Amino acid sequence: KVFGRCELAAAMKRHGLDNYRGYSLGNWVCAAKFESNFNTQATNRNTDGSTDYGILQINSRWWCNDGRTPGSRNLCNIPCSALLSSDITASVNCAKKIVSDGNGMNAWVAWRNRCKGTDVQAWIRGCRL
Ligand SMILES: [Cl-]
Ligand SMILES: [Cl-]
Ligand SMILES: [Cl-]
Ligand SMILES: [Cl-]
Ligand code: NA
Ligand code: NA
Ligand code: NA
Ligand code: NA
Ligand code: NA
Ligand code: NA
Ligand code: NA
Ligand code: NA
Repeated sequence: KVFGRCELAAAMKRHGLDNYRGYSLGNWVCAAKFESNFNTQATNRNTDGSTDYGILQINSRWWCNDGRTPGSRNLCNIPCSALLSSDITASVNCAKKIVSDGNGMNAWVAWRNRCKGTDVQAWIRGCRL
């Protein structure tokens, strides 16, 4: 599923991401934008052999099981395929664990490089939330 901007903001809010660990909803939408362009089916292979899955490009090195990432963990206790669903629940629940891991949203390199310090509120501007 490719979400609309305000559509995703609404879903993220409904699943409790809005201000989760102090990160406003706009931070989350911005991260999703640059990670997956709002496409739940987005996958990308990493140089180390791990793969990133879903709207927030969650990495199989730590967070999910895909059966093909040697020496990895599955800290979210989910198959990486769950992160590709039209229903964002699994992505949100996993992202809450990731953002709690110590480095906050810096876990998402793209958030650091493209969202951090910017006017993230622009990402939810105009949305009925
Ligand atoms: Cl957009
Ligand atoms: Cl915001
Ligand atoms: Cl594996
Ligand atoms: Cl933080
Ligand atoms: Na699509
Ligand atoms: Na914070
Ligand atoms: Na993609
Ligand atoms: Na894909
Ligand atoms: Na992989
Ligand atoms: Na994801
Ligand atoms: Na997803
Ligand atoms: Na695994």
